[PDB]
This record gives sequence, structure tokens and C-alpha cells, in this order.
Amino acid sequence: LPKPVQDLIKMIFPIDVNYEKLKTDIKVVDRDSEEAEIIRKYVKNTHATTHNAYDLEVIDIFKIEREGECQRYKPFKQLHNRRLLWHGSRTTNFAGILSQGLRIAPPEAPVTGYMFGKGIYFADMVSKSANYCHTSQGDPIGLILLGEVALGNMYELKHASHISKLPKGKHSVKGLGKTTPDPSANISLDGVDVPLGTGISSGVNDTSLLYNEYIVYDIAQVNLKYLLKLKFNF
Ligand SMILES: Cc1cc(N)c(NC(=O)c2cccc(-c3nc4c(C(N)=O)cccc4[nH]3)c2)cc1C
Ligand SMILES: OC[C@H]1O[C@@](CO)(O[C@H]2O[C@H](CO)[C@@H](O)[C@H](O)[C@H]2O)[C@@H](O)[C@@H]1O
Repeated sequence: LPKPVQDLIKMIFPIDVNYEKLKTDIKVVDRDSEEAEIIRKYVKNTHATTHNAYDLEVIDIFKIEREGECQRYKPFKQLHNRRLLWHGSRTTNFAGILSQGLRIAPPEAPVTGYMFGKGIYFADMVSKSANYCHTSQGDPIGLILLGEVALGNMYELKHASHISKLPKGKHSVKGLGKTTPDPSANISLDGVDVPLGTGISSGVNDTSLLYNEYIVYDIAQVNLKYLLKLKFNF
């Protein structure tokens, strides 16, 4: 395996045995390629200003295909409003995330900590998701996912709801932030919208959220595309 992939396997845990454990094809993305430049732009432009504790710096970019995930995502790949969005988590979770995919809290679990109910959460501001890696100066390396999310018809909300059931015809929730990546800069990679614009005012002022959130309540609406290794500089 390429050295970057070996260092990734060591981060989240011999090597080839654990790699097969992940049930995931992992490939290194060329630094000089356009995938990489699009991703680095996304990172650079969507760093919120209230998250000035750290600067982000991309170390490695991996293209990942989880086993079965594309065959499971099928019914939503034609779904309009597909979007490439961040998801952060503690390094410890990633072994599981890759082997089993992003999951939903169990049906009988408290909803009080879930601003928009028990679903799978995403941001379009890199720092908003990077906050959920919970890295520090003692461990300034973390992992963020980029997922293709089949948002469909969004239920746009300004305030928490704490339930997991959508109205009919809705497929996702968008928590509306006061700040959103400039839509005039969105680009379409492989049919999927990448909101890599610099943050500008959304025009919403009646809202609880500084930045957007995107929630889906079916694990088949997610197709993990990339995994970034980030250095946090505090
Ligand atoms: C060890 C461990 C334990 C637990 N319980 C969790 N989960 C939560 O604390 C939790 C619960 C509810 C919502 C969200 C949440 N995530 C995001 C993200 C993201 N992720 O980029 C992006 C935008 C909005 C978000 N809202 C997170 C995570 C980890 C690593
Ligand atoms: O579509 C998958 C997922 O969407 C949910 C809500 O998240 O329901 C939506 O999609 C259904 C299938 O098209 C629609 O019938 C429904 O009207 C719509 O809200 C879930 O039911 C489902 O797991």
C-alpha cells in the first residue's frame, strides 16, 4: 500500500489486515490534480470566521469507495440537489465509519442533543465539521469526510426541531445559517454541487444558526467520496 495509506491505517488503529478490515477501497489523490485543487479550494474558502482557533492545512486526500455503498445509494443518484458536504468525527470513530458507513442513532435514544433529530449531519463550512474532530495542540491531526448527499427537496428550518420525521415530499433538512458559501461560486463535479464559494451573508436573519447544516434521515442518501487528513495549526 502507498505510504500515505499506510500512515492513515496506522492513524486509525498488521497494516494490510486492518485495511481489509475497513472493507473500503482507498486511493491517494494526486496533489497536482484537479480533484485535489477543487478540494483544497473548498477547504480554504469555507473556513468560518468564528472558528479562528486554528488554521486548516490539507496533508493528504484519499478517494474512498465503501463496499456496497454505491449500490445502496442508487435510488438517490438521479435525485436532484445532490451536494458534496463535510462531515467531521473523532479519529477513533473512523475505523467504524469506513467499515459500516455513517449511521443513525438507535430508534430508542434521547433526541435532546440532536438539534434536528436523529439523522446524519453535514456542513458546507469546513471548520464547522472540523470542530467535530476534536483535535488539539497535543494531537493536531484529524480526519474529515466529503460525502455526496442526496438532499432532494429540503425542509428549510431556522430553529431546532428535535424530531426525525419529515413532511411528505421532503428528503432532508437544511438548517439555515446566517452565512453560506457564495452560490455564484458553486461548481458541479461529476453532477454533484460543490459549494466552495467564500462565505457571504445568506440574507437570513430570523435564524438560530451561524452556518448551514444538512441532515438526512436515511443512510442510503450518503455516498462517501473523499477522506482528508488535516493538520490543525492553533
Ligand atoms: C465520539 C463521538 C460521539 C458522538 N456522540 C458524536 N456525535 C455528536 O456529538 C453529535 C450529535 C448530534 C449532532 C452532531 C453534528 N455533527 C455535525 C457535523 C459534522 N459531524 O461534521 C456537521 C454539522 C452539524 C453537525 N451536528 C454531532 C460524535 C463523536 C465523534
Ligand atoms: O427517501 C428516503 C427517506 O426519505 C424519507 C424522509 O427522510 O421520506 C421521503 O422519501 C420517501 C421516498 O420517496 C417519500 O415517500 C416521503 O414522502 C419523503 O418524505 C424517509 O421516509 C426515507 O427513509
